[PDB]
Amino acid sequence: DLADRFAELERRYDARLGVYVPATGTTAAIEYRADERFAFCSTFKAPLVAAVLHQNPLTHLDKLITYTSDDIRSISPVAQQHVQTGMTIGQLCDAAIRYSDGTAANLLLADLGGPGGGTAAFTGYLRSLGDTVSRLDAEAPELNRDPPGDERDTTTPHAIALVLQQLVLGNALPPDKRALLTDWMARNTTGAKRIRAGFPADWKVIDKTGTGDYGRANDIAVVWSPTGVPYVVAVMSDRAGGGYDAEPREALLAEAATCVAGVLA
Ligand SMILES: *C(=O)[C@](NC(=O)c1ccccc1)(OC)[C@@H]1N=C(C(=O)O)C(=C)CS1
Repeated sequence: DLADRFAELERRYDARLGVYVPATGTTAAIEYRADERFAFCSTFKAPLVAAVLHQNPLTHLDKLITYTSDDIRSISPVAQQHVQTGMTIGQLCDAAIRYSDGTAANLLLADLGGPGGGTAAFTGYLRSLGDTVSRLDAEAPELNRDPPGDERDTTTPHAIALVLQQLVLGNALPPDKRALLTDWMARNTTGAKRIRAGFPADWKVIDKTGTGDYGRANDIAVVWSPTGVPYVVAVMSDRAGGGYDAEPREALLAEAATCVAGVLA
């Protein structure tokens, strides 16, 4: 029944949709193509910032990172404007989450160490949380310039939602670090037309979005009902038949979020 509605959405948008909301004490898990792989795009930036927080002392946030104009490979609304000053690990965190800054992310990986510019260390951090499915192989970008059917740089709605659940609602991070991550996602500036648009205004929403080629659009959120009940919502889509230059349908993610809201309501 729910599946049928999701399918209609799939038809209505010429897209592939993947949805997952973890089960709770009173609601069954919601799932559509929950175990199929979808490109991370920038959604990794969120558990990345938790990788960075887990590993180091709070104090580490103040550490200044220096980079050059050639380090700027991808959309960098913030890092582009600070080549002269550089940014603390804290300002990098903030921008990788709230503005989806491609360079801020590229830096924070590095700051994680080891082969793959940091991607092994990052996939290392996912594993540590029980996620054996997801994998980040490449750096920003290219991460969103893979072919449909390529398993590098992918995750599932299932896998990312359980991760996000531990970060924000669970015990993955000490409380101090927990509120840093959560507060940064609550003030995300890139998601107003996604999960957040599909839910009544009186539900609180935090999230981190992802966008890529082949009409890739993702959104991962934690929502709070008017009464304070939290749920984790993972919504992912691509439109492979439109090819590389296919356009991401944001209204797909907003609608699927409305279907989800009605079922949680
Ligand atoms: C996230 O994926 C992001 N953008 C891209 O990767 C990207 C988008 C479009 C074309 C090429 C690459 O950086 C990885 C940032 N996040 C968003 C977002 O909506 O959350 C973007 C829309 C683009 S920048």
